[PDB]
Amino acid sequence: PFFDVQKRLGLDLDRWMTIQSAEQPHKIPGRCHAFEKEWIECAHGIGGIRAEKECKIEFDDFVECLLRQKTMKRLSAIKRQRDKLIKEGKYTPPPHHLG
Amino acid sequence: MPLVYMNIIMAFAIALAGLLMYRSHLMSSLLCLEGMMLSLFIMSTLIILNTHFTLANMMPIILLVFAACEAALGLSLLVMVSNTYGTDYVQNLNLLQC
Amino acid sequence: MTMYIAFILSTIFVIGFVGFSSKPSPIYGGLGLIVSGGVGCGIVLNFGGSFLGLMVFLIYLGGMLVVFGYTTAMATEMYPEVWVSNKTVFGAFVSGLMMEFCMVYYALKEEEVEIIFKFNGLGDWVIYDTGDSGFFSEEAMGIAALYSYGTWLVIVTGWSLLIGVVVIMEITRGN
Amino acid sequence: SMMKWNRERRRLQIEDFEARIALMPLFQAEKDRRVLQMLRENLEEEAIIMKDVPDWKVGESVFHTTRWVTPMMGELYGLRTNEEILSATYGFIWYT
Amino acid sequence: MWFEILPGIAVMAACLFIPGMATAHIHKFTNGGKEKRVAHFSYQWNLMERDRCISGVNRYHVTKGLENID
Amino acid sequence: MFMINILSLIIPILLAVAFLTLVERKVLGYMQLRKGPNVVGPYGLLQPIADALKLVTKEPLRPGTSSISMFIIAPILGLSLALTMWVPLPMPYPLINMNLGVLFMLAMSSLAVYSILWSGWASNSKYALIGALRAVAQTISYEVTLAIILLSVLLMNGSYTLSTLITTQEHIWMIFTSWPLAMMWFISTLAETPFAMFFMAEYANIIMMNAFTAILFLGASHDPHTPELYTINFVLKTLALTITFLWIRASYPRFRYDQLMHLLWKSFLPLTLALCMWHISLPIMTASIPPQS
Amino acid sequence: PGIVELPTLEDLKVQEVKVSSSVLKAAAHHYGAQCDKPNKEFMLCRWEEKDPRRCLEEGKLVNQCALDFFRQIKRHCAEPFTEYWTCIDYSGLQLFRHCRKQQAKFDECVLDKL
Amino acid sequence: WKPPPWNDVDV
Amino acid sequence: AGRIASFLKNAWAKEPVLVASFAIGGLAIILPSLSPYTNYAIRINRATPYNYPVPLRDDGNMPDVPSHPQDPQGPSLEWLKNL
Amino acid sequence: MNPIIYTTLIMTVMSGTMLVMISSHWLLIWIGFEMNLLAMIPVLMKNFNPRATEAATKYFLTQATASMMLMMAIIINLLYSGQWTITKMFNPVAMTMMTMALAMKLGLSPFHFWVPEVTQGISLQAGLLLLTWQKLAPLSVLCQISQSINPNLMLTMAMLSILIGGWGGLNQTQLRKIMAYSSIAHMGWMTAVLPYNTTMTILNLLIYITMTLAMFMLLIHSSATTTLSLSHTWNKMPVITSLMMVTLLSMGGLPPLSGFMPKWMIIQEMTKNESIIMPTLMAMTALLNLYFYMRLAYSSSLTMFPSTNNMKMKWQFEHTKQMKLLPTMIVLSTLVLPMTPALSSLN
Amino acid sequence: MNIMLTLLTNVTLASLLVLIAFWLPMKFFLVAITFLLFDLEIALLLPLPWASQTNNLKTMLTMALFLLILLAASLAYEWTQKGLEWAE
Ligand SMILES: CCCCCCCCCCCCCCCCCC(=O)OC[C@H](COP(=O)([O-])OCC[N+](C)(C)C)OC(=O)CCCCCCCCCCCCCCCCC
Ligand SMILES: CCCCCCCCCCCCCCCCCC(=O)OC[C@H](COP(=O)(O)OCCN)OC(=O)CCCCCCCCCCCCCCCCC
Repeated sequence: PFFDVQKRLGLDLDRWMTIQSAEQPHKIPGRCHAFEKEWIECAHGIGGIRAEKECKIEFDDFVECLLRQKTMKRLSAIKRQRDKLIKEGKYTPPPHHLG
Repeated sequence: MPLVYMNIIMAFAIALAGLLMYRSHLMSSLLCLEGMMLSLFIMSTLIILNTHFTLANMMPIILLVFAACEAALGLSLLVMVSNTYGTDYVQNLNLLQC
Repeated sequence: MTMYIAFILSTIFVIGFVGFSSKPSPIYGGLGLIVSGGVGCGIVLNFGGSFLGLMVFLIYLGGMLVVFGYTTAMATEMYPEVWVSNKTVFGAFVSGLMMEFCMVYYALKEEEVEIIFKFNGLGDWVIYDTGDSGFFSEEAMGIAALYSYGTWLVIVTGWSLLIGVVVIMEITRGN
Repeated sequence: SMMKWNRERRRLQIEDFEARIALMPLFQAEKDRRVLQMLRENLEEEAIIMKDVPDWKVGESVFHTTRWVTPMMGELYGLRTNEEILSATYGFIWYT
Repeated sequence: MWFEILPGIAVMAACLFIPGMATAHIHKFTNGGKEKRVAHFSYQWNLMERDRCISGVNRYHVTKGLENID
Repeated sequence: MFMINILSLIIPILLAVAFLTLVERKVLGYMQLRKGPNVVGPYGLLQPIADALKLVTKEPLRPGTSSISMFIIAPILGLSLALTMWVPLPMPYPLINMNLGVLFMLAMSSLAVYSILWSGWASNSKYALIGALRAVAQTISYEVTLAIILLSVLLMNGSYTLSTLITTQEHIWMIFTSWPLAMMWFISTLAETPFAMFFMAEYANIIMMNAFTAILFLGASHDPHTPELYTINFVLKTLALTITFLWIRASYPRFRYDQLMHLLWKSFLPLTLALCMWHISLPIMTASIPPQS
Repeated sequence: PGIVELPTLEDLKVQEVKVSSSVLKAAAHHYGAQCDKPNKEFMLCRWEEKDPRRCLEEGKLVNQCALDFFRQIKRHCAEPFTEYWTCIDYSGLQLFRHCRKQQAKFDECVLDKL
Repeated sequence: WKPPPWNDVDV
Repeated sequence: AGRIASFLKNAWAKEPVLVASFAIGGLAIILPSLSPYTNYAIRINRATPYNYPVPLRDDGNMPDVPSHPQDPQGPSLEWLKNL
Repeated sequence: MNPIIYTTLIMTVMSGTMLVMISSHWLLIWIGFEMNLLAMIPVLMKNFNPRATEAATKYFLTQATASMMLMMAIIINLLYSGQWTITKMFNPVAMTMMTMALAMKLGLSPFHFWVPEVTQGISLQAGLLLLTWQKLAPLSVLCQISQSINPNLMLTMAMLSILIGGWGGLNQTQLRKIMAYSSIAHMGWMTAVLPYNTTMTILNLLIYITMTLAMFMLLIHSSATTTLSLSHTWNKMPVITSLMMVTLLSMGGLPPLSGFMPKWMIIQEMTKNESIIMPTLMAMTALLNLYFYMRLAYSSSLTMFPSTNNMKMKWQFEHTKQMKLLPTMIVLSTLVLPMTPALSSLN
Repeated sequence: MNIMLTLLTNVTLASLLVLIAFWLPMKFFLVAITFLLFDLEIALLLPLPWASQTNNLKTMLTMALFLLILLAASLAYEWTQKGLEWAE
């Protein structure tokens, strides 16, 4: 905040919801709670300039969990070759894949 | 980022472009206005539910209940500009030339 | 395949927006918007947004858009215009279809286009998790916390609504 | 009358919840085996399908950290009958 | 006389009655005895999927009691 | 066979929509010393068939200044709505046990205003324009009393799951705890409710409103084994309400608009707020908050 | 970027309990009472280790004791078990409310037999 | 173009 | 005395509705912090276990927690039993 | 408007702005902007004349568009990082998206066509509110995200604003248009230094603020709406034109008249950042603002203008307004150049 | 699967019925805004049935009451300053 009045008087106005790893109702966890906890804990008391570069893998892994981007394309290329391989009869799915 | 996620994003872009150019009608301009918040309500809703942000589900309903304050004030301005000028036509809003 | 529920509702949402974004008759724009609002509920419902989705059907559909129908009926231009009245409306309609045709076909073929963002994306069914909500509906507990964890969001939301009342009557008063 | 009956329901609900609590751990072990079984099957298929690719060695850790990321629904089933995906993904949401 | 109303109300009462009876009876039928299990929360749903999986015939309503386990 | 269950509901409701009209005319008839339809078939049993097939043989004249597209989809929605809110009713076991059934009922029943709004606009007449304007404002005024009554009612229920209503009532009819709300609710239901369709649309709303009021305030005991007990009780309760619904149709001069708004916003809305305040603290007051699950 | 370690299929072989949900819920109350230590230590693994692969042997024990818990009730009053869970299974919510006498016909064995 | 008005006023 | 009694008589004569709604709201907003049941209401609310009671690592000197759900140690729900 | 209604209306406008400056959550920021818009419109619609209705409609459409355009930028930030705090945003598209949305609400870039017109239609008193108090909250947010700002976009916004601010003001006669075009030019001056130093932005804020009330409320006391109408002020109130001229001279930025203090420090701070073509251009075109500043100063006090016979009537009566805060605003906006090292107080 | 199937057949019978039907042979706007503002207030107080089962119920009672008090104030204001009275 520009004026951290909530910091002075010490009452929570908007910090209960500002991040997903807060005291959620009935302790229902966020999907990326484990990754956010590491990123926040890594980047504390360090400052924006230093933490943006230092705690980089924490942010990148948390971003991947949050966005589901890189491992999704891992799956995309999984199906890409599959359709490009079983179509000409190079391999057949096993019974458990068929159902 | 899934196909649908940016199906809303372009929908916002189309709604933004529709509001960013007026054809002849202020009501139609307003329609693109809360259309933009509809995608905005929609887009936020997928994010919060997908991420299991258990406490952010607050944000969508208050996004709607506050976009209404714009809308409610929105037409209420138009009813004023459409009772002096009579017509909601927006080309009659050029009386402030000088 | 009912797997088409992935994109079918989302692409209908786009054409719903192009319907009214192209500035048709204000009644017709309402029709285009409520249709998009109607299908927009489906995406939320298919994601688990029963309470949030039905609220759109309540205040956005049965509320907001109805009062738009009230204002538009009040305006009652001496000659209402139709979706065929201006070729620009059709021109935008064909245009809006073309961009979504380009995006969808590009999506279905190469899956790696680079418009604005990274785009990418298969059928949406992936992004869901494999956890369970136990006995508590995760959505319902989220909004029920409005009176528990959000006792400040409520004040500013409530105060503006009352101030929303005072402004509305102040500028429509007519002196 | 509603006061007495409502408390009776609350006593009923906690008893129902007590049954769920007393019976939850078996499914946690059962769901634990199921996802790990499904992952192992997926990797085993991966070790049969994908060799011609230049460098796509099996079981790469997408996440840098050596933790256990909860398996996202896609690669969990993924290579299954489209009915299985539809039932697993939407399922509960559509069962009504 | 005032009782001639009843033939009017009786048929529609049957017309209103049929939807209730049909829904209950088809529920007993398509679920084979036990009524259609209700899953208002993900816990009840994953319970049902466990029942369908454990049945071995892909029918949740098939139940295997003490005769199944060894 | 789930599809067969839909026809096992839509058609008999459609017939139920068809067949209480003879009940209406004969009740309204015998009320005013009259007889009602009794010459066409035994006691007018075939009177509904005497009008319906006549109506479908009548040519549907269309106004010259009428938008055909809206003029034909407004009844499409009107019938589609009128036969959709019958699906989540907890009648024995509902077709759809939506966990948010009450919300779904309200959102989709509040959508009926579009049909009348479009009908007035599409007709494009001075009568049709005001009549649509009057009807919609009367309607859009009255969900706020509808929503609050239902909201405040459901505090002592437990959730919006319509099936849970039966468990909540069980011991006593729920009117005994909210009878100030019942008259609050029942009156509001009266005012909220091509041309051949419009008979069907509002009319299913009339019975379903009373079916909705039946489960809400005057519940029954649903024996797990025998379901016929709830069927008879549900039908009998919703018949008594509907007879009352037509009992008042020919017993009062019709409301005038300025009073119609004055009645709600000055004598119904403020009292509805107080009852909602009474029924939000009372479960807390007596530690009788209900279980959602 | 790292081997995703996954136990082989051979270690993933348990004597899976082949019982429905209704029978599980009918005996759930007595299940938790007499078989807490298997479940209690297993889920402590699940919450302390926070890794499914790290908790497998305890996964063996919980099912094994479940079978050990499901054998005596077969040996003693299997028939009262049938009537109780065949009435529990009827309820769409598995309502314990409309099962009282059959519940009494269940626990009076384990009160004196077990 | 014309200068604005001085008082800004334009059953 | 004279003003208030006349005023309520002035109110309750022409209109009974607003005075009814003002009264009903009046009790509904005062009575909350009067009865000894709102403490009961929050206690049964806390009693209802949604998530699992995850166990603690036993290492000695915590007589509060039990070693068995049948043990007398820990919270007792008997207060709600008669409630 | 009933004074109690008007007072509470102003009160929530300040509260809406105040909420913006004290809210960490991004959503609360959009709420504060929403409340500010929600109550700004009725203040403009106080006179109830068609120009006011025109101005309010223009102001609402551009502000509401930027408000929800702002909301879209926050969601993208949520989409790419799952955060809600105002520290440094995590998506380059969202950076530009919100920079556009925030900037339009200040009226500096091509997103400024409302500013001259919206202040023109509405009354002078409400104009003071629009060009002073409604310009802190968007600036407050911009200072908070100055770390992640894109210099290439932001400085292009500054150049255009100063260029359009001077050029537009040269051709206007309605002194309300003069003030808005001057305000836009000042806005470009402050807005150029956020990537470099937020503290210098603040100092430019207070000096520009105090200067605007000094000019606006002096205009209120003179009760003038055109340059010609301002000309007659010399006959009735010769004193008012005397301070009004010195305020115009300071508004140009001629030392030792304070108002050169921000321009001086802004040039110095960018010069430390090896940016030296940029300070020169804005400084050179800052003289454009001086031309219509002198032009207004010329026909108010420097040269007397033909008065009117009825003006003799005005001499007999006296002003009733107590012109609160007018005197100390003039002095604080005309003599505080020697007290420049107070820059440390802002940090 | 089940939901839209019920919707699809519902409109289809609505479609077949109408198809054979036509082939075989300031005040009004004012309250409409007040209803809009009221209706959005309705949505704010809708999640109450779940909110009644929170652990911070003490702060719920004041907050949930606050809406109804404040919502009633909007009605009370709108009534007093002419307004809500049916305008002409
Ligand atoms: C501890 C107790 C807590 C709770 C206490 C609650 C307060 C005490 C009881 C209050 C009165 C009863 C509840 C509210 C009733 C309505 C209040 C009201 O505004 O009345 C005056 C209202 C308005 O009367 P009015 O307009 O003449 O006068 C109102 C007051 N002024 C003049 C200031 C506006 O009455 C009506 O609206 C008349 C009826 C209109 C509808 C026509 C059909 C009526 C059919 C009646 C028979 C069928 C009934 C079916 C009931 C349900 C069956 C399932
Ligand atoms: C930085 C560079 C300079 C920048 C500023 C330049 C200012 C001058 C030029 C301004 C530009 C426009 C040209 C001049 C226009 C003047 C118009 C005007 O109003 O002139 C007439 C006016 C009439 O004044 P009047 O109301 O008659 O009051 C006289 C005093 N009783 O005249 C007046 O109102 C003038 C009144 C003068 C009053 C000054 C009082 C000074 C008191 C000093 C006290 C000193 C005490 C010392 C103590 C020492 C020991 C401690």
